[PDB]
Amino acid sequence: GYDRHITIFSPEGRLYQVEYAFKATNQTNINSLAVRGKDCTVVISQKKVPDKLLDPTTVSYIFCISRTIGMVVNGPIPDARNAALRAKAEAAEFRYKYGYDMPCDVLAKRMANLSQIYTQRAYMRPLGVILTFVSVDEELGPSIYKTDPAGYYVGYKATATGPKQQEITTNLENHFKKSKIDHINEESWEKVVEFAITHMIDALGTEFSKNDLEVGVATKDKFFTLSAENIEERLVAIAEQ
Amino acid sequence: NNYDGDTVTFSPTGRLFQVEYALEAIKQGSVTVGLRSNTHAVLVALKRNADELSSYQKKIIKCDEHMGLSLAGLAPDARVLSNYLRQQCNYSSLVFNRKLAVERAGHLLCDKAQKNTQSYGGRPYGVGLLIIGYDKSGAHLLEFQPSGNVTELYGTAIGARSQGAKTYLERTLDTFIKIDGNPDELIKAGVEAISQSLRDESLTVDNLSIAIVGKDTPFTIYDGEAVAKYI
Amino acid sequence: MTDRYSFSLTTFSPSGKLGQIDYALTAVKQGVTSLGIKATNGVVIATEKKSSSPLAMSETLSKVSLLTPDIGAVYSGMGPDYRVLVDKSRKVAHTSYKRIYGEYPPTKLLVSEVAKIMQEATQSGGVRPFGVSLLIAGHDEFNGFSLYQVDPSGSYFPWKATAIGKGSVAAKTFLEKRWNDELELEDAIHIALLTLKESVEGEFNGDTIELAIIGDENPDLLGYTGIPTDKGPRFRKLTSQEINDRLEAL
Amino acid sequence: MDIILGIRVQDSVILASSKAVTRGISVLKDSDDKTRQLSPHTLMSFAGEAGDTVQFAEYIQANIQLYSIREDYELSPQAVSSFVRQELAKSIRSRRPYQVNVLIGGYDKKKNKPELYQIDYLGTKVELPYGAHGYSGFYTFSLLDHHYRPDMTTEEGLDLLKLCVQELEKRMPMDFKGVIVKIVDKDGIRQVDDF
Amino acid sequence: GSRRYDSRTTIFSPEGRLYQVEYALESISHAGTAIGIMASDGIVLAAERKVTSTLLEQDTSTEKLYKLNDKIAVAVAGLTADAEILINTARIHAQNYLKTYNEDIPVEILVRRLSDIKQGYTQHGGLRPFGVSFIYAGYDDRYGYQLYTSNPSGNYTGWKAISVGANTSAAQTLLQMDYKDDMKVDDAIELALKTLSKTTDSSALTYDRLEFATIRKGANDGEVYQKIFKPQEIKDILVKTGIT
Amino acid sequence: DRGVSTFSPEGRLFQVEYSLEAIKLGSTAIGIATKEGVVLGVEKRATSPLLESDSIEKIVEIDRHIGCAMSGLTADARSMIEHARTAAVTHNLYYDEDINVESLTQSVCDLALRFGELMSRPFGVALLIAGHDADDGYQLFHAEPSGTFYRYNAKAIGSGSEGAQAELLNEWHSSLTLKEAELLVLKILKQVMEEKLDENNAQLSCITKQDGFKIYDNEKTAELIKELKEKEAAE
Amino acid sequence: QFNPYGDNGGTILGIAGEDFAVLAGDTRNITDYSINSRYEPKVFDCGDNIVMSANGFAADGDALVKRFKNSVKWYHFDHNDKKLSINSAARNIQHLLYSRRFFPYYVYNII
Amino acid sequence: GYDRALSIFSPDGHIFQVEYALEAVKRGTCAVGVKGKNCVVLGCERRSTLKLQDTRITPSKVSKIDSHVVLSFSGLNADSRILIEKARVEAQSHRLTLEDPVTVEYLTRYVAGVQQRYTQSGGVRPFGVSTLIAGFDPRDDEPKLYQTEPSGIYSSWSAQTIGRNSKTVREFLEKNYDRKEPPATVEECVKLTVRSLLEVVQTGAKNIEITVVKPDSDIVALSSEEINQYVTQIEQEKQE
Amino acid sequence: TGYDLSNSVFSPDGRNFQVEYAVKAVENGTTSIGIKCNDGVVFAVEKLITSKLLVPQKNVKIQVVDRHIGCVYSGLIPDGRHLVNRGREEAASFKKLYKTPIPIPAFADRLGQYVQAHTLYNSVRPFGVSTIFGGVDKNGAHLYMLEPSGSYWGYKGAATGKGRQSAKAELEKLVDHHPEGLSAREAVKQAAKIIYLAHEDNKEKDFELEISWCSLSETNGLHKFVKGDLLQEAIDFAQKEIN
Ligand SMILES: [Cl-]
Repeated sequence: GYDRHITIFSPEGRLYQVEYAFKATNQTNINSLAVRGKDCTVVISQKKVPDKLLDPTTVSYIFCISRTIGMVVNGPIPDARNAALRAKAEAAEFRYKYGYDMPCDVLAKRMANLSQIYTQRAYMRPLGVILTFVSVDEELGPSIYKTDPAGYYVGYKATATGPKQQEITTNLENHFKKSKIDHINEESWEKVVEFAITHMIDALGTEFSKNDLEVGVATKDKFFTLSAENIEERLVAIAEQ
Repeated sequence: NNYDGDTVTFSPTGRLFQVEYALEAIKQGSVTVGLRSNTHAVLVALKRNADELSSYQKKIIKCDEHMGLSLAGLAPDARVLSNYLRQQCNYSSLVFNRKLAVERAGHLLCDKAQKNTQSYGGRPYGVGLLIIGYDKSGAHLLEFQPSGNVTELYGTAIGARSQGAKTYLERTLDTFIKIDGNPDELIKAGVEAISQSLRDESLTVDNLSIAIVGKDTPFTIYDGEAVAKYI
Repeated sequence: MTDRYSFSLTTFSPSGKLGQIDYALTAVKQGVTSLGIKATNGVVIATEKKSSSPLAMSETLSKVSLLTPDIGAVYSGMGPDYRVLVDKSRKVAHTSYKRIYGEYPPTKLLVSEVAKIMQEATQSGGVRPFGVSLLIAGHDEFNGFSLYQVDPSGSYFPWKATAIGKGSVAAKTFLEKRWNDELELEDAIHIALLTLKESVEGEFNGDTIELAIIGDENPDLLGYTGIPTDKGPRFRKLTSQEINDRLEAL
Repeated sequence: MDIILGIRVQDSVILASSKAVTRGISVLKDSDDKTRQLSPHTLMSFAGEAGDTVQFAEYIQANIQLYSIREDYELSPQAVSSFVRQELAKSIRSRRPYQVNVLIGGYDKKKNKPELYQIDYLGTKVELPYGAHGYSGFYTFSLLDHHYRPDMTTEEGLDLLKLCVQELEKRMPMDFKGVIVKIVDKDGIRQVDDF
Repeated sequence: GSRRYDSRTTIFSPEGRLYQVEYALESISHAGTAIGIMASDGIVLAAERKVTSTLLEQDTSTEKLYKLNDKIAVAVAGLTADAEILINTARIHAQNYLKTYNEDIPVEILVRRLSDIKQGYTQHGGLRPFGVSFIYAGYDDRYGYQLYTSNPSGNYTGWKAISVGANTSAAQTLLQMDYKDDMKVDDAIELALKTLSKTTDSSALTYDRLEFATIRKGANDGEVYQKIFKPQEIKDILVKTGIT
Repeated sequence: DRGVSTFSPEGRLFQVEYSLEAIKLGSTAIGIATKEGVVLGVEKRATSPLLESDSIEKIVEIDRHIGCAMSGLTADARSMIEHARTAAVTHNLYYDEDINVESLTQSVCDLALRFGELMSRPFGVALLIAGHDADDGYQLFHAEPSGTFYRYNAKAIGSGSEGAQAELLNEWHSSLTLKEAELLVLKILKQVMEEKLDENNAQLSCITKQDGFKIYDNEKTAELIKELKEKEAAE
Repeated sequence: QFNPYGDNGGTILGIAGEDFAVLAGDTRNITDYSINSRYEPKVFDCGDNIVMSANGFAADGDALVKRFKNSVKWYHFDHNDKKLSINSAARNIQHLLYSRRFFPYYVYNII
Repeated sequence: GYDRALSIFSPDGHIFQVEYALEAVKRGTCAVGVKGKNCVVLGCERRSTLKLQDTRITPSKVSKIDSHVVLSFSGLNADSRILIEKARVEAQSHRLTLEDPVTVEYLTRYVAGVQQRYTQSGGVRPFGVSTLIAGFDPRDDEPKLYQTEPSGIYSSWSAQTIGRNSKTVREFLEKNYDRKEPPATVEECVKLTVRSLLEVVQTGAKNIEITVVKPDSDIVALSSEEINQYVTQIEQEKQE
Repeated sequence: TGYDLSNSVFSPDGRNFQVEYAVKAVENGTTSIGIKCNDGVVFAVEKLITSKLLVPQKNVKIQVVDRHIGCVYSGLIPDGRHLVNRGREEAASFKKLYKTPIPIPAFADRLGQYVQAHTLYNSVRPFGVSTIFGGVDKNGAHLYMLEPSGSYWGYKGAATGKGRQSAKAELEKLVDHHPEGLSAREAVKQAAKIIYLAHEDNKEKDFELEISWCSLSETNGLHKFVKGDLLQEAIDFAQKEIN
C-alpha cells in the first residue's frame, strides 16, 4: 500500500496524498470569508490567539502579496508562508518581465500549476493549504480566485473556507439568491466589511470582539489590512443598527 | 525497530537509532583516556592487536604542531575526520597566519558529523575522538561523539570499560588539574587512569600509546620503548 | 533535496498490465462527460460545466481551450492535469513547429506532440501518468477537418464521432445511430446537444454547457485587416446565447 | 607536407606522394609514406600541417576498420569519402581545426570502377579523374588536361605521372625528394618500388 | 527516502530472467497479431487492428504499420505510444546514416540500433522497458529482402516468415506448414491473410480490422516501392483471395 | 530494502561484514615475514583439469619492492592492484624514490569505504601486501574491505585461515630463514588444501631487498615440495 | 592592461661544500628605482634540513615557498614522519612549478 | 541519475544478482572451445525451436573482435552485443595508441573488466553473459583460448564449454582431451569439437556451428555440408 | 499504517508524524527561555552538568547571529548549530545586498522557510530543535520561537524543553503583573529565577545557568553575554526566590 504514501494513482484512480492534504487545511480550525463590493473586494478571517504569551500582532493568515493582490490562507502557517513567499516572488518577477502588475487570476493559475506539479511528481509533497487571492483587477474589477492542493482553481462571486465553510457558503448563497446580483451593492468598503462580518456572525452563530477577527480590503491600486481599532469601529456600527 | 533502517528517520520517542548504533561502535572500541592541567594536555590510549603475529592498531593521530586526537571505533572514519582537521588547521595557518583554536576545531567537527545525520544515503561516523591541544587560551581537552556533540572537559575516557577511568578522573579532578610544569607526572596520572579500565591484560611496551602537548611542547606521540618509562 | 525518484513509477505487472495507466483511465471514467462529432464542413466538441459551487463563476473556468487558431481541445478526468497539458500543447505548437516552418502545425502532428508528452509521463522517472483523456478537434489545409482522442498511455485514435468520461458507453451508442458522412456542422451541433442532455442531471442551458466548433474562417475575430491570405481562426467558442438559441430548436 | 597527386585510369587509381619531411631548415626524412590504407580496396593520401595529418589519417583509419569488423563488409569509396568530408566539415568550425587535405583512391568492387576523391581541410569534396592539393595542381594540371584519357592503362597512367613529377622537379623551388607511388585496383593496394 | 518506492525494473529473477521483459512480453501477447512473410520478389506485412468501432476514422488511422524510410517499414505489436517514441528515433538514425555515408542505411544496422536502445532499458536507468515488439520489413543491395523481429529484451533475429502479438504459437505453425522458399509475393499475400483469418479472435476478418503493406521490386526497373494499402485496397485483396 | 551504508544494532556496517563472508569462501593465501625476506604463497584451486593452471594469477607484482596476494572475489582485486601500481609509480614520479609499504597499503585501503548511493558495494577480496623499504624493513600487511589494515609477522586468509593461523601461531619465530619460511608456507598450504599439493595447484613467491619481488617457477617450487616431503619423513 | 608580473630584484647564491651547503641572498626588495625594504628576508628554512630561496617576482616567490613548506608538512603526515631527502624535495618542487606551466611562478629558485 | 545499488552482498556473503546472471548463462545455448596444436575451434549450439529463420542475416554466434581474435558466448543475446561492441572499440583503440593489435589475453582482460565494473556500479545490473575468447597473438603460433563470466573472473583453458548442458560436454572433454597430445591437425580438432556437441545437441543438422581460427588472421566458418560430413563419419564409427 | 516511517508523508489525519517525532526530541532536551523587555530581549538556558569533569562556563550554548541577534535552542544540539550556521549565511547575504543589518522579523522567516523546507522531502530529516531567538532592530525589540514544523510566532515570553510548562506558567505571571512592561535588568533577574524554577523537571543532576541579552539602553542594541557580577547578582536573586 505505497500508493497512499506518494502521489501515484490508487486502483480507484485516486490520489490519497492530495486528499489528506485537504484535511491538513482545517488543522488551524479557522474560518475565512471573501466577498465583492462595487469598488472593492473584502476578505475576513477568524483570529484565534489561544496563548497569552503570544504577540497577537504577529499572528496572521492574511498576506500582502503585491500592492494590488492580497492572499488569505487556510492551513498550517509553515505551508502558508511557503506559498506566500513564492507568490510574492512570482508577482515581482511577472512585473519585471512583462511590464505590468500581475493579475489576481493569473497568479492564482500560476500557484495552481505549481500545486499540480506536486500532485504528479513524487519527490514533492502537496502543500496542505487553500489559497484565496483577492484584488480589484484593472481589467476584471473586484476578483476572488481560490487555489487548493489538487491544483484546482476558479473565480468566485464570494467564497468561504474552513471547518464551517458549508454554513457560511449557504448563508452567502441565500443572500445572493435574494439580491440577484454578483456582488454587494455598496459604495464604501467600510459597509462591505460590515456586511462580511454580519453574515459570518449569522452563519457561525458567534459574536466577535475586535481581537477575534482579521480583515483584508482590496481597492483600486492597493490592498491593505485593518487594525484592531479599525475593526472596532466596524463592530460598533454593526451593533448600532 | 522499524525506524533504524536509515539516519533520516526519527523513532516515535524522538530517537535516531542509526546514530545510536554508531555510538555502539565506540563502546566496542579499545579504551582511550584524555586529561589536562593548565600547562599540558595528555592522551593515553590502549592499542588493540588482532593476534600475537599482528601489530597493535594505532590510536593517536597528529593534526598540527599544537593539536591532535585519539580514536575509538572505526579507524577509517577517524582518518577521514583527522584529515579534515589537518586541512582546517592548515587553512587557518595559510590564510590567517593563525593557529586554529581547539574550541573552534570542535565546532567544525560537530558540524561535519551533523550533516551525515540529517541526509539520506549517507551514514553517521562510527568513531569517537578525544582532541587535545594548546592554543592562545592554554591547554584544552575535547570529547567528540558522532552524534555531533562536542564537549570541553578537564578529563575523560571513551571505549570499552571507559567508566572505570572516568570515575578515577572524577575523584582525581582537584589533583591532576594542578600538575603544572610537570609533563611526566601528568602522564603518570593518565596511565593510572587508563589502568582502571583494564581486565586480564596489562600495559606492555607495544600495547601502550601516549601523546602530549603543552606550553613549550609540540604535539608528540610516544610508542615502543619510549613508554617503557611509564609501565 | 534533488529529485531522487529517477526510476519508473509505472511498471508491468505479472499479467502484463501497466497499473498506473489503467488507474488513470479509471480516473477518466469518473470525470464529467465530454464528446466530439465531425461533420463535412466542421467539427464540434462539447462538455458540461460542472460547477463546484453556485458562488463560483463558471465562466472563468474554461474546459474547452484554443490550442491554435484552427485547433481546439476538451477533456474528461482531472482538470488541473488538463490545464497544464494545454499550456504545454500551446507552447510545443510554437517551439517544435511554427518557429521552424512559419505556420501552425496540422492537427495530427500537434496531437502527436501532446501524445508524446503523455507517454513520457508513463515511462519517465518519478512521475505518474496524466489523469485525463483529450478530444482534439482541428482543421488544416491538406488533411481537412479531423477529430482525435488521446489517452493517458499516449495512444491516440482518429474518430468520426466519440465520447469520453462518465456516460461514454451510452453516448457512443447514441452517436452510432445518429452519425453519417453527410452531416452539416449545424446538424452535428444539434446531435451534440441531444447526446449531452442524456448525461446531464441538473440545469441544461448555455451557462452550464461549454461548446466550441472548428468551422469556417472568422475574419471578424482576426483583429486586423490588410493581408488577404490571413482570413482568421477556424476555432470558435459558442456563446451562452448561441447555445440557448439552438436549445429551443431541440 | 608538400605534394600529393592522384590519377584515375581505366581499371585503377594511382596516388603519388612526396617523401620529404622538413623541420626548420633541415630535411629530417626522405622516405616518408604520406598514406594510410583505410580498407583493402581504399587508400588515403594526405598533406597539411605537421602532426594533424597523421593524427587525422590514423583516426579515419581506425573508424573505417571498426566499421569493417562490425558489419563484416567493406564500405564503398564513395561512403568512406563522405564520412571523411563530414569529419573535416565538422572540424573546420571547431576550436582548433584539423589542417589536413586528402586524396581518397579506392576501387569499388560492386561497380567494378576505380574512384578518386579530392577533399580539402574545409570539407570541400570533389570526384575527379585526376587531382592534387596545394601548388601541385598549378604545375601538373596542364599536362593532365592534355594527355589524360579515361581508357588509359595503368602503365600509361604511370608514364603520365612520371611526366608530372619531372615538371614538378623542374619548376618547383622546393626539393620534395621524389614520390612514393601506389596503385589501387580490383586486387587491392600495391606499391611501385621503382620510380 | 525514495528507495522505498523503487520497483527495480532492471533485475534478474532467481531463474535468470528479466521480470519486466517477461511481463512486457505478456502485455504484447494481448496485442493485435502482426505477420511478416518474405518472398523472392518482395515482402508482405499484414496486421490486425484491435476491436475497432464503426465511428473510427480508418483512412487517416495508423496503429500497426509505419514507414521508417523509403526502403524499410515496421509492423507494431504492443503499446502504440511506446512504439512511436522508438519509430521517430529509428527514422533519425536512418537519416544520420544517409547524411554521413551518402547511402541508404542497411536494414540490419537500423534494426541493431533500435534493439540496442531497448536493451539499455533492461540493464540500466531504472526505467520500465518499451512494451513493443517490431517486425522489420526492408531492402538493401547487400542481402536484398529481409525480415527481422525485435522484442523488449533487445534481442533480434532474422526470418523467412514470422508473427508477433496474439496467437503467435498458432500463427507460426500455420506459416511453417504452407511456406516454401520459391514462394512469390502474391502467394505470400494470400498466406498472410489466410493465417490471420484462422488465428483471429474476431468472428470474421474484414477490411476495417486490417492494416496491410508490401515491399516490392515491382517498381519500374531496379528499385524498390513501399505500398501502404488503403482501406478500399485491403477490401479488394480480401475478395481476390476469397476471404469475404 | 535498506541502505548500503547502514549500521547494525551492534555498531557494524552490514555490507562490510557480509563481504568478509565472501572472503572466507576464497582460496587460501599465506604470508610469512622474516629478516631475510617475506614469502607469499597461494592455493590456485582450478575448477577443472582442462583449465590451464599457470593462467591463475593470484600473486601479483605492485612494484619491484612490493608484492601482493589475494583471496575471495579475485575479480574485485584488479582495480585495487591497478590503483596500487599507479600510486607506487606516481609517488616515484613526484619524489624520486620508492614508496613505503605502509603508505602504499594505506592508499589501497582508502578505496575500501568509498561505497554508497563512488562504487555500489565494498570489495569482496582481502589482500596480503608484502614488501621492503629502508625505514621499516621487511613488512607484511593484511588489507581488508573495512578500510582497516593490520601489520603481521605471519598471516593466512581464505577458507583455511583459522586452521592455518593457529599453525602459524606455533611455527613463527623472529629468527626464521627464507628457506624455512618457504617450506612453512608449503607445509601449511598442503594441510588446509582439499586436493593434494603440487607445483601446478600451488604457487610461491617472495620479496627480498636484493632481487625484489619474484614469483617462483614451477620447477623451483617442485624441488621445495620434494625437500618438504623428505624432511617430514625424516622424523 | 593589467600586468600580473613584477620584478622585485634581488640576487641569490648557493654553494655546495664537501659536507655542508650555503644559500645566500641579499635583503633588498625593490620596484623600479625605489627601495621597498632594506631588510626583507629571501632565504628560508623549510624544515628537514632544507633551505630555499625563490628569486624574481616576490609574490610568486612567497607563494612557492609557502606551498613547499606545506608540502613538507603533508609529507610527514602521509609517510610516517619520514625525512624528506633533498633529491625528493627537488622533484616535488619541479611538479609545483609545472602546475603553472602556462601561467608560471616567475622565479628562479634554489634549494 | 539512477544510482541504486542493485548488486549487493547478502548475509551469507553472496552477490545474488551476479549469481542470477550465471543462471541466465545456464539457460543460453551451448558454446564450446577446443584448441589444437596449431589452431583453435569454436563450436556453438543453435536451438531448433526456431525454424523459418533466415540464417544469412540472423546474428551469428561467433563474432570477430579483430582480424586475429574471435568471441563466442552463452546467455542473454542483447547483453553480448554491448560487450562485443566495447571489445571491438578497444581493439582499434589499442592499435591506435600502441601500434600493435591486442593480445588475446589483453582483450579478455578488458572484457572481463567491463563485466566486473557492472557488478559494483550503481544503477546497473551484471551482464547475463559468459564468453569464450580465442585467437593467436600477433607473430605467434601458440593457440589461445580464454573464458569470462558475469563476476568478471577470467582464465585460460585447453578446452572449455559454457551454456546449457555444459556440464555434460565438459564431462566428455575431460575424458577425451589429452594435454600431452592435443588435436594435431584441424580435422582432429573439429572432429573432437563436433563429437562434444553431439553429446547434447539433438540433431546434427543446422544445430551445430563451427568456426576454425588459425594463426596469422586465418579465420573461416564451416558450412552445413562440411559439418554434416563430420556428423556422418562420427556415427558410422559409433555403430561398432 | 506506515505513514510515520517517511518524512513529508501526510497521514490520513493530515499530519506529518516525522515532524511530531522531532518534537519529542525537543521535549527531551534541556530547558531554554526568552523574555521580551522594554527595549530588548533576554535569553537564558539550562545546562545540565553531566559530570564534574565538564569545564565551567566553557560549553557555551547560546549563539550570536550577526551582531544584534541571539539564538538559543532545546533538543538535538548539532541540529541547532546547523540552523544557526544557515542563519548567519542568511544574515550576511541580506546585509551584503541591502547594507542594513537583517531585521528580526525578516530573519525569523529566513529560518522558518529553511526549517519548513526540511518537511517537504523524504530525503531529509526534520530539525530536532525548537529555537528561541530575537534582538533589536530599527522597529524595536522582537522575540521569536521556531518549531520543527517551521512554525514560528512573535512572543512576549517563550519557553521550550523538558521544563517548558513550569516556565510558561512563570512567564504568564510576569505578563499579567507587568502590562506597562519589564526592564532589561529586571528581565535578566526574572530569567534566572525561571530557569531555576524550571530545573525541578531536571532535578537529578545539578546545572549551570547561562544568560544573554540585547537591549537598546544596556548593550547599545548588540547581543552580549551576561557575565561576572551581573550574572552572580541574577543567580543570587534566583536562589533567594526558590528558598
Ligand atoms: Cl505555470
